[PDB]
Amino acid sequence: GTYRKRFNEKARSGHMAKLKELKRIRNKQFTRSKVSRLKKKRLDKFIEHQLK
Amino acid sequence: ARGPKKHLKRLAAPHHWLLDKLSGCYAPRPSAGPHKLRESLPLIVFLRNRLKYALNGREVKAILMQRHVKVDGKVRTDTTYPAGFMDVITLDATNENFRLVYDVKGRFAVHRITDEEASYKLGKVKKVQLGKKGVPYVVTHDGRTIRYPDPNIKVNDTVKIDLASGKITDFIKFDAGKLVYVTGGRNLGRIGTIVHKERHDGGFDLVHIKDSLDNTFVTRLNNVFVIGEQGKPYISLPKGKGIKLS
Amino acid sequence: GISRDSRHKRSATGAKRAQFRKKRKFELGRQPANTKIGAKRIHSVRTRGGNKKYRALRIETGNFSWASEGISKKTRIAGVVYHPSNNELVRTNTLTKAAIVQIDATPFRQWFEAHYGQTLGKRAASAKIESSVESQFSAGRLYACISSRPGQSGRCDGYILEGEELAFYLRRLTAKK
Amino acid sequence: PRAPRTYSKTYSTPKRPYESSRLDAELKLAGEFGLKNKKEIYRISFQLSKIRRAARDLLTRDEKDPKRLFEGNALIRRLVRVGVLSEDKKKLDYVLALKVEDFLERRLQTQVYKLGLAKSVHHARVLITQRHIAVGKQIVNIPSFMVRLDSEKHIDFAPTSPFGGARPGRVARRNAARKAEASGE
RNA sequence: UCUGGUUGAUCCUGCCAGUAGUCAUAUGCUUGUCUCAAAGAUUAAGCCAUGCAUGUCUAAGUAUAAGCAAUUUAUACAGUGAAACUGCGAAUGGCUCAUUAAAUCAGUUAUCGUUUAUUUGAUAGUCAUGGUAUAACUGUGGUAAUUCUAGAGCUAAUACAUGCUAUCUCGACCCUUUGGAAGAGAUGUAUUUAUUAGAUAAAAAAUCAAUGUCUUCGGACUCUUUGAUGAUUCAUAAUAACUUUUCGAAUCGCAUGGCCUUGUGCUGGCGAUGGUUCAUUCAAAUUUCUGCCCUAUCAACUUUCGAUGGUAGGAUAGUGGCCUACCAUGGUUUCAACGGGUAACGGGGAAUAAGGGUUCGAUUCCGGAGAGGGAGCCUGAGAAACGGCUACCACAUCCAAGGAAGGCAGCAGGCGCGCAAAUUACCCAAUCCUAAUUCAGGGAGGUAGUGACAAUAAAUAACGAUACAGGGCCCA
RNA sequence: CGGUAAUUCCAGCUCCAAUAGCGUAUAUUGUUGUUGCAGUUAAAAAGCUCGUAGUUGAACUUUGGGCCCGGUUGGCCGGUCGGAUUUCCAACGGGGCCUUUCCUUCUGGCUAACCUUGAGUCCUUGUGGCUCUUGGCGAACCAGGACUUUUACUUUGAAAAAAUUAGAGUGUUCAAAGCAGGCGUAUUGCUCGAAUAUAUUAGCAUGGAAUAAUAGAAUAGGACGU
Repeated sequence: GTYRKRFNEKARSGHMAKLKELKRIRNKQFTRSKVSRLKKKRLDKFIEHQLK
Repeated sequence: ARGPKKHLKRLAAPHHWLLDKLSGCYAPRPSAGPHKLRESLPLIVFLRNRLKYALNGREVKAILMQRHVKVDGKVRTDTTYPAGFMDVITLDATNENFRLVYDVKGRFAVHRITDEEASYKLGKVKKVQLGKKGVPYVVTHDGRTIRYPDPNIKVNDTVKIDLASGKITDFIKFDAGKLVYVTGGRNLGRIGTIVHKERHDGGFDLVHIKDSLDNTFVTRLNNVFVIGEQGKPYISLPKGKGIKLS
Repeated sequence: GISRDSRHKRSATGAKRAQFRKKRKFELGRQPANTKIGAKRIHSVRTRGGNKKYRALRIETGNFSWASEGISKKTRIAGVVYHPSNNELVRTNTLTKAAIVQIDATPFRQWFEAHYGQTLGKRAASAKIESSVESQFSAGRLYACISSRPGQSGRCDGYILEGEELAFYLRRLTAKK
Repeated sequence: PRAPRTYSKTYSTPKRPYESSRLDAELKLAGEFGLKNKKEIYRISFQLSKIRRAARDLLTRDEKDPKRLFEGNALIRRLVRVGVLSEDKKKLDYVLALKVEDFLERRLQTQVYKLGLAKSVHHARVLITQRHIAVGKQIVNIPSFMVRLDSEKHIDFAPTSPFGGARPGRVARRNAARKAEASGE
C-alpha cells in the first residue's frame, strides 16, 4: 500500500507530495476517463476516415 | 517510550518471583540500587508474599515509616528497594536475621540467620581498579566500593566483609576445588566444587563444577560464585544444601 | 534543523530508502562554529545530559606549545596560512582543527633569551635550534598548527611546527604560492 | 489489560452426527443412569478419549523409561483414587480397557441409587437437587460428582434435610398448620 | 477421505448422485439459573457537543493572608495554613497500527566508539555570615471576549548574583625510652593543549654526556616500585601553561550536653538538603551474525544532486559521507540486484492433519511507530512531546467584526444512511504509579451496568395407590 | 349452511432431531505431488547437432591382530526381618597398552603415575590386599612463547521472558477454573508446595571421525639437523 487511495487527500496532501517525490526518485530507474479515451480513439478513426 | 518507564506489568515480572497473575495487573517496579533488575526482590513482595506479615502497601509503608528493618545495618524507607542475592535482613522487633540466597527450586530463599552471621556478609569482587591519586580499590558484585584492599586479591574473588565497619574481613581466591555457588543459569543454586575452567581469550569462559553426588556441569563465570573451601563454607546453608534430585 | 541519519542515504545495493520514522531529537545536527579571528567571542550550549560545550565565534589570541621545549605561551594569532581541506578557509581565516597559521614569536623568543642567555637571530648544545626556526624568530611570526576544536571546546590550543612537517608544509606553501 | 483466564469446552461432538447404534447406546445409557444430555455423554466420552489416548502414548513409549513410569504411576493412582481402575487391574492394558459405564457408575447419582437411598436413579437425581444428602460433611446438589472410595463410604443424608436431619419442609409444616387450625376450629 | 447408481454376474476408465467442516460473516427464534469472561474493524489513521483524564509538602525551602485558633513560655518567629515564589514530575500510563518488505522484529553480538537526572557505595584542610530583587499582596486601568493583561507601590528564599574564613616527609642532636628534636623539602581540584612515565626474554664489559648514597674522594654501585586486559596512547603518575574559570556548604529541622580563663567565650548529638569525582543501578544511543510474501509479459542497477573507497575538517554524547572539501571509481546482481504489488505493524502464539505441512495472528506480553497531516523548535537527564510551542494546508468555532482560540488512533459520549448494539455510573477500598512526600492524586486501575464473544455446573417434578379393558409389541 | 358467548368439539392429531440453546444465508471437503502426480491414446516431451551457469558425478590411501582392565544386563543365584550385593558364564557397548601407529615443542612448574624402591604385612596353600619415600612420568594442564588443514555431517551442554502447550499435586461442593494449602496444645501453632517437559534456523562450547570434499614435496623455491 505505497501509493494508496486514502479517504482524505486534503489531509494527506503533504504526505502526497513526499510520496510523489518517492515515486519519482524510485522510478527514475525506469524513466531516465475511459469514455473520454474511447471518444478520443473513435475521434482519431473518424478524422482519419475523413482524410481517406 | 520517550524515556524510562515507571510501570511493571504482572507478566513482565521475573518468573522466579512466583507472583500470581490474578491479584494484579501490575508488579511493583523495583527502584534502582545495588543489584540489577531481574535478580532482585522488592521488600514488599518479600514481606507480603513470603513473610506474609503485611497484606497492603499502606501496611508495609507504615512499617517503613516505623523504621524497623535495617538492610546491612542501614534502614531503607523504599518499598521497592532492590534486595538481591546474599543479603542480610535484620528484624528488630522479631529479633531475627535473614540471608537472602537462591533456592534449589531456582527461586530466592530466606535464611534464618543469627546476629554473628549477620555481622558480616559475603561479596564477589567483580572489578579491581586503580583510582585517582593512584588509589587501589575494588567493586564487588553487590556494588560495594572498597578502597585499599589486599593486593593478592583479583577480580571475581570471594570476600567476607564485616558489615559493622563495612570492612574487608578476609578473602578467598579463585582456585579449582573450591566450593562454588551458581547464581544464574538453568542450574543456579546447585552448590558444587569447581572441577576447572575452560578459558577463552575474550570469550565467555566456561566452568566445570562437580557437586557432592559427583555430578558435573558447566556454567559461565558470571554465574560462578565461590563460597569457600571443601566442607568449609563461611556461611550457614539451608536444607538440601543446593542439591537437585528427582 | 540538521540531523546526521543514515536511513536517508542510498542502500549498499544502490537502493533508495523509504522513511522509517519521524526524525528524532537525539540525532540532531548543530551549526558549525566557523570561528574567525576577532575580539573574544564564545557561546555555550547545553548538550545531552546537561553537558556544556563552548563554540568560538571570534577569538583573538590562543595558547601554543613548544614541544621540543615542553613549554607553552599564550600568543596572538596573525592569520590562517594553510588549510589541508580548504584554501577558502585559508582566505577567510577560519579557525578550526588541523590548520597551518602564523602567530607571535616575541614571548617565546623572550623565554629563550631568558632561559639561555642567548638571542635569536643575527648549554649551547641545548641552545642550538633549527635554522628555519631561527628564521621565523627573526621574522617575528611563528608557524603553528591548530589541533584544537574551538567549535567544540572553545579552545584554540596548538603547537609550533617542527622539522619534518615544517619542511613538508613549506613545500606545500611554496607550491601553492 | 489483564491475564487471560484460561478455560475450556469440556466436550466434543461425535464424528458422524447420526448413527443408529450410537443413538441406541445413548438412549440405553441415558435411561439407564437417569441422564438427560448428549452433551454430558460427549463430556464423559471426551474424557475417556483423552485418557486412553495418552495411555496409548505411554504404551508406545519404552518400558523402564522414567517418564513412562512416572506418568503411568500418576495416571493409575488417579484412576484408583477415583475408584475406576481396580487394584488387581493396575496395568496399562486395563487402563485401555476402562469404560464409560464404569465412569457412569462412579458418578454419584448411580452410586446413591446403588446405596438404595432412592427408588430410582431419576428419584436419586431428584433428591440430589433437593440437596438432601451430603458427602462426607459437604452438601452437594450435583449428581455427577465422581466420588472417591472414602466418600462413597461417606455418603449420608443432610443434617439440614428433613429426611436425615432438621425440621420438616414447608409443605409438611403448612399442612400441619392447616390441620391444627381445622382441629382447633 | 469417501458412499450409491450400467451387467445374468465381475473389473477397471468413466459420468452422475450423495458427503464434510471452518472462536469465518451475517441473520432469525428463544432464553430462568451459578460461576467466569469479552465488548475492533467503510482498505473512513473520516469527523466530533459536552464533561473528565497531572500536579505534589514534611519537624525540616521561601508565611505579618489586615486567614483561623486563642493562648500561655515565647516583643522576630514558632500551631494551622489560602495564595504565591522555590523543588520535582508532568518524556510513564492509556489508544491505534496509518506508515514501513532485511526496514522492524527475533535470536546472537559488541561498543577498547557514547551519555546517564535519579538509586546505591565510596569520594574534597590546600564571616559573629554582602547585595539585587520580584511574585503573592495593596492601589489605578484597558476589552466583546480567553487560564489576556498594562502602569505603579511593597517582600522573601537552599531564588538570583556575590563572597573570605596546618599537614606530612626526611631528619643533625640528645637517650635510650612512653622517645622528642634544631634544620631541609613539599603541599586542591575542574577544562583545554604539548611532552614524559606507566617495565618485565636469558649473561657480563667498553664508551662518552649527566654526576646520586656512602665518599674508606680511589670509586663500588651493594636492595632497586609498577596494575590489568586476548590486546591498548588503558587505569594511574609527572611536566609546562590554558580558561568570558567549575567545585571545595553564607542552607535547614529536632533537641540540647561538656567545659572552663564566668565570656552571654570555647566544644558537643541526632537528621535534612546540597555538592566534585568514581563506581553502581536504571537506562538510552550506536553495532555483528542469521532469518522476510509475490513479482523475469520486471536485467541490469546506484553515482550532477554521495552512489563506492581515501585524506582533512566539521558536527555529535560519541564512531561514521553524517556532512563538507580535496581525492581515487567504485558498489550490487540470474545464488535474482533493482523496482513494483502487498484491505504487510514484527514475534511469542492460534487453528488444522497422523505426519509432512497449511493458514492466520489489530487484539491482555514484548519490540518499534503515531497521535488531521507537511515543516521546525523551547524547557528538561529524558520530547522532535502533540491532554508543549512556531509556521503551512485542511477544515472548523466565538463575537460588539476588531480579534480570539483548534487537535478523543485517552475515559464515558456523538456524527459520518433515511435503518440505529457498553455506562456522558461509583470508587481510588485493592495492584501499582507520581510527587515536598505514609496522608495528595490517579477514566491507570477496580466496582457494578449493559445483544445467548467464548466457557462451567444444572430445572421445568418425585412417588404410590386405585379404577377402567384385552389388548399390546416385533420383524417381512 | 346456520351461528361469534356461538362452539368444548384430528379434547387442542401422529412421529423424528437437538435443547437453554437452536435454525438459516454466503464462503472453504493423494486435485500441486520433498514425503506423494502425469506426459501410447480424454490435457501435457525439445526438427536436428553443439553449448555458459547450475545440478549430479569410477575406484583407492591405518587396516588388522593380541593383551589387560572394568562396567551393563540374562539367569544359577536371596545374605534380609520389601533388595543389599559376592562367584559364574552368554551378549552389549567402554577404557588403557602392544602390535612400524605425533602422541606440537621446549621454557619451568603441579610432576599425572608407577618403567620407580625402602621396609612390613590383615586373611581361604595367594600376582586373591595396601600405609608412608631417598635417581625418577612431559605432557597433569598451569603461564610463556611459537605453529598446527578447513569444513560439512552428527552426539552432548549452556541458551532460547512469561503467558500459552503437555504435565505433577491439590474434593474451587463437582467442573471450567485456580495455585493453593494441609496439619497443633482451635487457651495465642506446625508443615508442604506453588513441580517437569518442549521450544527446530543461526551463534558458542563439546565428543565423534563413517560419509563428502579440501590442500600438500616436480623448474623442489621442499622436509627434518650436530
